[PDB]
Amino acid sequence: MLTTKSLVERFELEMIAGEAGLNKQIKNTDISRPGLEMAGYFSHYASDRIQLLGTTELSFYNLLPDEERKGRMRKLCRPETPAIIVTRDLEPPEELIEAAKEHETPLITSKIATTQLMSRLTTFLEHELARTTSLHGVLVDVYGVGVLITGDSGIGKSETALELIKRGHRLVADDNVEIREISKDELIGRAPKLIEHLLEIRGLGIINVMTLFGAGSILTEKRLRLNIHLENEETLRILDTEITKKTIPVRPGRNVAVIIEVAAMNYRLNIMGINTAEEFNDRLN
Amino acid sequence: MLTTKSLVERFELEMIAGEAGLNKQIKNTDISRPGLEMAGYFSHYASDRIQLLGTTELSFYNLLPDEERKGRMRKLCRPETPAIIVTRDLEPPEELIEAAKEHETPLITSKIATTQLMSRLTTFLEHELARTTSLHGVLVDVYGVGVLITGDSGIGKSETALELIKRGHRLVADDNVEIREISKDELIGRAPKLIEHLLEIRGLGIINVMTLFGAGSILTEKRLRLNIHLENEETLRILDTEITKKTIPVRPGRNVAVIIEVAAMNYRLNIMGINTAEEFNDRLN
Amino acid sequence: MLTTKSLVERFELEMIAGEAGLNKQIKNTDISRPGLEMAGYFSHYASDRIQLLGTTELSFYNLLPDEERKGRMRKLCRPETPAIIVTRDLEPPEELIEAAKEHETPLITSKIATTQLMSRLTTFLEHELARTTSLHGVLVDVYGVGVLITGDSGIGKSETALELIKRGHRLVADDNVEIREISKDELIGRAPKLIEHLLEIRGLGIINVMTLFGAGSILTEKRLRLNIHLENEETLRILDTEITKKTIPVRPGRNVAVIIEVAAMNYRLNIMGINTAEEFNDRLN
Repeated sequence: MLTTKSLVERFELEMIAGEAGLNKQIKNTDISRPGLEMAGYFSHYASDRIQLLGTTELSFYNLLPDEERKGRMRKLCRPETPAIIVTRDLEPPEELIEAAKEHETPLITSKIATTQLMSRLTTFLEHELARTTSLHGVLVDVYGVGVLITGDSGIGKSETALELIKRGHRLVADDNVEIREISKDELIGRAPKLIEHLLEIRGLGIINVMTLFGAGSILTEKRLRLNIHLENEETLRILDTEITKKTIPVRPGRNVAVIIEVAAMNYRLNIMGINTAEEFNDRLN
Repeated sequence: MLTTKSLVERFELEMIAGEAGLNKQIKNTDISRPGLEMAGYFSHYASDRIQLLGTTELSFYNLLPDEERKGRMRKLCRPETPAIIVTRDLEPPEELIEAAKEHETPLITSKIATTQLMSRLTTFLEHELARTTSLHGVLVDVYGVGVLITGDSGIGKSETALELIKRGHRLVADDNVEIREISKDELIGRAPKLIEHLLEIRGLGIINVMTLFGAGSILTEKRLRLNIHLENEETLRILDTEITKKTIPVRPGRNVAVIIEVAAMNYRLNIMGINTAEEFNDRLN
Repeated sequence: MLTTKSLVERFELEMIAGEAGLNKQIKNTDISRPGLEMAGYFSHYASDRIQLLGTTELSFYNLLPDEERKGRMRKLCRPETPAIIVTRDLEPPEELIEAAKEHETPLITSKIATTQLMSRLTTFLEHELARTTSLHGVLVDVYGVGVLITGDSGIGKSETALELIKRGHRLVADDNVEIREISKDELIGRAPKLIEHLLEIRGLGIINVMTLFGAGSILTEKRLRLNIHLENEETLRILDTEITKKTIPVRPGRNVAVIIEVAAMNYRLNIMGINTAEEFNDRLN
């Protein structure tokens, strides 16, 4: 499971005490700012979240009489609390360091503004606790657009991806695609480490695009944005997010790769708010 | 209908008199030089044509005695006569200006040589009185050759045109093509103003080539020269003119766009008088 | 048949005597260095081969007493012997010149080292006595790889070759290919002089690639290395040599020309000792 040790490693956080508590789990992405706790109000809710002590919390705490503040830092270090981070380069109170050691609660110092750090921490947490799955298809980057090509076996997915590569686009994954929903509506795809840089074509066998075309033809990971479904305003649902989908009929008399290129171009255009299907719908009136 | 007003507007002709006659119709493209009329010989034939008075006509007229010339300019201004143009920057006779006002015959002065003006006027007239029709297919400019792509629905006409556009060629019209036979064997095609710059592709929908590819990918009008008929020394007759036609079978294992490009190249070559089908026919002997 | 006259012409060899013997046949590619003959030992074996007299032979011959050497040069000039070449710019013995004239044995002087000349002569001989045949298919040079495209009629061989030409590759022969096995595992292909530079495409007819695309699109001859068999570690046997073969299925949804390009690239890679099918076979373990 995800533990504070992973957090400290990703951001190279400065540990001050509570090293024995680095094996504590971080169950959610939510973050807590225990201001009310500084005033003596404690509760179970949010106790298992990372706690951030910034100017708001410490400016109040430091105005407390010693007899009133007594035990509040200790009560903050509950067993389930994965970490307490003193932000804005503030000095952690001696009582807190003491409590962190006694209760083995990871205590960290950060020089970052509280709000900014909170955003960075939660983003990492969402990335780590990302729902994951795998999909059959080919992931390619076309004009900066992550395109997932799907369709029945033999339809020409890998052959079309090869032509796209030949045309200057990048391969991310062939056959199987590992997908991670690292945040709301953000799907990141990558090839299994085993078939990285590989593309298999009936008749030719397995080829290495990196070896054949160089570094400019590959990309380790890419956010999915467009599903091109090859077949003999729709969408494709993957996990909890839906991405634009275009179903292109395959028949002689056309270059599927070109269609995909234009679909990616049209997509970026639509993203800018420009939609030709509407432009004409109005021109008709 | 076509009236003298349209003529004066197109060439910004200098009107001297007969403004009330600008609503007179110009029925044909033929032009008249009334020399015999200067000698007193009048007839119905050609009276409804634009009349040009150049050096030949006026040098004779100006040698006439006043009593003999009397009424000849008036008899020139017949009701059906749409316009009288004094060319070569010559001075229109007072009698002519007078007659033009009395009979409301548009009187124009031009500084151009009679023969040259005649050619320019008739060319405009043929353009205006051009026979017109519409055709299903896609018109593209490939290596300067106006190519009309035809073939059954779904064969891949628009998809192939899109690939040609992607390859640097220009789109003139998708789906419907307005054709004008502006002169003998000269067919000009253009897209209906409604679908200008548009191309529709099954699966993607309607796209704007101008927005997607820029100005270098479009062309307002183009003379048709080659018909590429996609199918699962021939010609295609359109109105009163026949254009070269090549029937290309569509099947996997080939890039139709490339075939079209070569067909256009071969066409220009044939135009230069070079024909490979003959070159080999001789090499065989 | 192959005669000494052809040999002298190809290398512009310096004839010293025996012109009347230039019509003698050169039956094999083997070459003889008659050292033992200098010592008086003669035999039928190798007598019908070109004979080379270098330092080894002449340094021994010149040490012989006149009575012992008598007749040895004459016995060297057997009727079937097509030619005797004195290499290393050595002086042919008077007795040899005399014998060559008497027996009409072509006598040549060469300034080249014996071993080097032997290699050059035999190479020419193998080229000349090359087994020959003709094959249906299209020969193109793709990234320096001689690719023979085969497959049933209508599959798209010539159309695919045309696309390859359009993509910068070179045409060697369309329809029929003249093959010459000029040495072990070395097959050279060329188009019949009659259809040189020509390519025929259904619908367009016969075109001249040289006229249409210029000199950079043609190649007179090319060694075959890869067979791409279009179909709706294998090899293709031609004469006595086998060349790598890849069978590519043709179906919509793919650009066959691109597949061929990658196959040629993969081939050069495999030649360098790099095989991706193995790279992955190991990565799986």
